[PDB]
Amino acid sequence: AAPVTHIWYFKGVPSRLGYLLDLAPKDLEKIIYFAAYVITSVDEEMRHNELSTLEAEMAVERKAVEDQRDGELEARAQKLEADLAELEAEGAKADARRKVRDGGEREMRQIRDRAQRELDRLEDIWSTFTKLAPKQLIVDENLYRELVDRYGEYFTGAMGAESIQKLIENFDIDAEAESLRDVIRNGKGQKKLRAL
Amino acid sequence: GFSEIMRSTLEKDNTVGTDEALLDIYRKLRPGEPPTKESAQTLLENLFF
Amino acid sequence: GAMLDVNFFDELRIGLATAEDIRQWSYGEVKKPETINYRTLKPEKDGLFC
Amino acid sequence: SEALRQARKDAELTASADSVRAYLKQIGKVALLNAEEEVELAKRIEAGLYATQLMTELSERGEKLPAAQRRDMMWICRDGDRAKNHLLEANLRLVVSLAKRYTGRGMAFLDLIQEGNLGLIRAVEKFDYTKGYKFSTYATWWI
Amino acid sequence: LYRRVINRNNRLKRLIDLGAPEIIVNNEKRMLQESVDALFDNGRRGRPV
Amino acid sequence: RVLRGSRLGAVSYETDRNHDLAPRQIARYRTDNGEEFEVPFADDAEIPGTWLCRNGMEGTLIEGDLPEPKKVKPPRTHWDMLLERRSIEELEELLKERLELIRSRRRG
Repeated sequence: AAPVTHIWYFKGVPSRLGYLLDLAPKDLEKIIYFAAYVITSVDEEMRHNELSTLEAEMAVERKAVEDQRDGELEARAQKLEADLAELEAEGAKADARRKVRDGGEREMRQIRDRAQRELDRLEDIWSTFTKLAPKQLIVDENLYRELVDRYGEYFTGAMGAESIQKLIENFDIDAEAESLRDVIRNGKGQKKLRAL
Repeated sequence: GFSEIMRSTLEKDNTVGTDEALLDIYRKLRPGEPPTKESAQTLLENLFF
Repeated sequence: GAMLDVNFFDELRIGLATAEDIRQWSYGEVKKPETINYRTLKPEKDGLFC
Repeated sequence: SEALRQARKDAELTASADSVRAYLKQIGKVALLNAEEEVELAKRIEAGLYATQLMTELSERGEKLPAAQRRDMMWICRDGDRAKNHLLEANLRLVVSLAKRYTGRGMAFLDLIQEGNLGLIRAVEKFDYTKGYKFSTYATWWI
Repeated sequence: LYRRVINRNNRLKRLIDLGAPEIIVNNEKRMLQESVDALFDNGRRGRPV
Repeated sequence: RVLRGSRLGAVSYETDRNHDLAPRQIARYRTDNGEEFEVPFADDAEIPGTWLCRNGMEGTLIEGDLPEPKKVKPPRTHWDMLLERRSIEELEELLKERLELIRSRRRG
């Protein structure tokens, strides 16, 4: 019902599937055993001529997060101003008042590094969407699910033996053949030995 | 008290801490398990004594 | 090719078999995990002995 | 400290040959529920099934399609399936805890787990909440 | 080995016709792949059947 | 001492004659994906309409004679399990409550 790789051309030394696709065997084992997705195809031209609008929407979402966290910091500043005004108006301990002020400061620092983590997540998914190349592994699958629903129409990514079948399907042999000919022509050291 | 072998391994001990030694023993003996400071010290008494 | 094999040979060429040749050698799709009848000891329909 | 953190991170990112370890790591993500959430999800399931049955009797020349009514009944019909999948992904751990003792004879442990999963799909098909009971006591029988 | 391949293939066909979340279908396809691997060469990938 | 085995199959001994046999026809069956297969049936024998092909899928006969197409029913649905345990008034109650909830969540 679903395709299946041969065990003979995958789990030998050298792995012939890994040599034909130039992929490491400990990543091929993660692909064909449903442990990590792979990029079966990519569309460089649509990302190429729409990347300005896409990074504009990225900047829109990132600035919305910036405005939301500025409102969060202003809300914590208003709450700490109310804490100071209700702390220094009655008879209270200045050590406990400093602890209240430091609690408000830890609240707004939690706000700011949570916002920093959200911005780092958005810039990380943007960095990966820029560096989206075929034969790339996307481990832990949540970044992949966050990267499918945004821009599903610009790339495809599968997992397993059907992905390996599609990778072999959209594969020219003469291109990598002449490329390896050029590399063994103009190489030296370990690189030429692996290309041989 | 009388061998350069044990003195050189003493200067090459490289891991300070008895509880750190229990954690290192647990992390070396058992693979793929998050270490804990409670069950590691009970493991060694369950293994050899 | 030769499927009768009357004692004249020149070459024994190995090669990697494809899905078309695999479903072209076959005489039918086996589709049940049954081997034999437990009572009458006859092969089941669409089983591994059909 | 972070030494135990990097130790647990290095030990947790280890690859072995057991597929069942990967399966348990897979199912250990979604947390368990409570009875009110089970009631809400079953409400969503039955509402989505009634909405797609309304779409079934609507797919003939039963009525013209208003835009907002069409799109939000599509939203309810799609929400019911997500609730169904949520309930299944919740009680996968109960399936494993039931299948863990029928080993030792004949079948493989993953095969036992998979047939328990199929029984759990049947149990969430024929589960009812208006008897006011917990889901696990009903699903243990079918598993 | 042939019975295990036939059983897991039939169960995968039933699961696809039924419609299931991704965890079940991925586990079933992994079990199918390992069954075919054990049929062609037992004991190659990890512990033998 | 010695242990013997026997496959459950009788073994005859005759002469493989090639000349005088019972004569036989040939019919062509057609599958869904354009596959054709030829099955030698005996002469004094009924030609069945459908026939399970070598391909594994069921293949009809190449000459149109219109046998019984389906003569079956769908087994069971989750909608059938829902409908056999509750009433359509209860279903409409849950539907109207869910419609008011999506209304108050969307624009209300």
